[PDB]
Amino acid sequence: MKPEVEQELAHILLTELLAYQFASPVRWIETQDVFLKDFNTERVVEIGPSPTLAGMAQRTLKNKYESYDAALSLHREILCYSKDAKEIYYTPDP
Amino acid sequence: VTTFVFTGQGSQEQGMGMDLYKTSKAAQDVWNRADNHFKDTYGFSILDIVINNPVNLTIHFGGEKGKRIRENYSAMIFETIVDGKLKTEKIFKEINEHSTSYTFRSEKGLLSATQFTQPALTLMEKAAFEDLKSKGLIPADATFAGHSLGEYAALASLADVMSIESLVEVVFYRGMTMQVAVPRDELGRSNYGMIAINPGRVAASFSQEALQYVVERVGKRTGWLVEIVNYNVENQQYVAAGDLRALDTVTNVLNFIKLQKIDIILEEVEGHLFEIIDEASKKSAVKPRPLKLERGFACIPLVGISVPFHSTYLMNGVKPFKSFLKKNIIKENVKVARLAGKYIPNLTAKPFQVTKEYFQDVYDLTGSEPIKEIIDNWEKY
Repeated sequence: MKPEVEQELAHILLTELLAYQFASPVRWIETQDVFLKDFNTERVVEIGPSPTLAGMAQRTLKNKYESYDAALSLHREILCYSKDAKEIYYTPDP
Repeated sequence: VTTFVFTGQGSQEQGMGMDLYKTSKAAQDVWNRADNHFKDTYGFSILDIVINNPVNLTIHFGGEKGKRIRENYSAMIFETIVDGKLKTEKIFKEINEHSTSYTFRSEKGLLSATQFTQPALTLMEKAAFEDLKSKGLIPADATFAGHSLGEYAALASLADVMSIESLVEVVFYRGMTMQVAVPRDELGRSNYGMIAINPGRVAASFSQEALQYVVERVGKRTGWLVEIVNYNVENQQYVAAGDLRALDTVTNVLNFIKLQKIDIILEEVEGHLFEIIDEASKKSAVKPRPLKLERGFACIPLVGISVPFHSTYLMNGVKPFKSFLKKNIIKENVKVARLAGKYIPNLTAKPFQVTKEYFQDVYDLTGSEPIKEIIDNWEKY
């Protein structure tokens, strides 16, 4: 694939994804299974005014992956931009 | 290893992002660029709406600038292609060549209508990411995703598929599209909302087995529209959308199945709650059309949502939306290297890949003809 046909296909795939997104169910359960399990994400940073997504990632991390995180010694960090600014920006309180 | 998740519509409060707007040069460039575009194109300031949250906002079409702004409103259209035969396009607003003003009206603040909350939320998330990026805090290979509206903000932040002016313009449009998508009849009150359902807070339930059954059987022999639209937390959070009549029915039925303890781990078990649906519909079909949702045993209403997003109701116009996106997302700005393996769409909870299998899975979920022909002639070499 030349990197112009691939760009065209990516454009006309993104278009359909965004066009059908608002008329299709949001599969957030399988989405956070992707980045918590397949990627083994250590820092989850939520961008937004409230910790909506961060709270529901923490709930997912207790309902599942509790034994998974302990066995693999994963230290997950769930940071919301609105409240965990010091940890996101690396400005610890002395 | 970092993942960035962008939140969608929800509690959008007065003054959000304004603390960062005062201290961050990167955030200022995001807001000022969008505020200038809104003021020049539509004669209002999104910054003013965020800071002050006015109940009403009047746009005046006085002079040459006013007449240019009025023609921008007049060109705004609503297309619902494949509505039966073909297009049945209409016009967003009652603004004509003799109009001198237009008033946006709300109950307790215009930072609650989807045409203003969606650009405001997209801006505050873009400004925060731009300020994080200006401090060198964004890892190169970070994965990202967004919840409903957050998906569009995530793409503009990590992939830069649109400019700020195009992003806010195509969010304000499609914000007004949904504002007129539901038949708000008398007091701007269409009977539509969302409720968050905790299926474990009522009894033993499941993702698509027990809670989904009380929703699919209440929509297949009653003729109404109730759908599960968000799968947020397994066994603990599911969002239903549809008629504000059916949301009250669902919350009452779940309250009664909590009070009357049942264990489930035709008409015997399959149709028992079908009879329950029949008896609950009679008390429900006579309900007055307007109502206010109340917190229940398992159901908590979603404040700030009035459109049945992610349901089959908004399915007639998906191709006019598809055509609108093609004219505003330029192919030259896609930058597949910023998307492949890092972007997880809501429609497909799988990392973005330009592959035949990825196209096939999208087709197996939407039935899009362009995707089908792409698959059919995938030998694009």
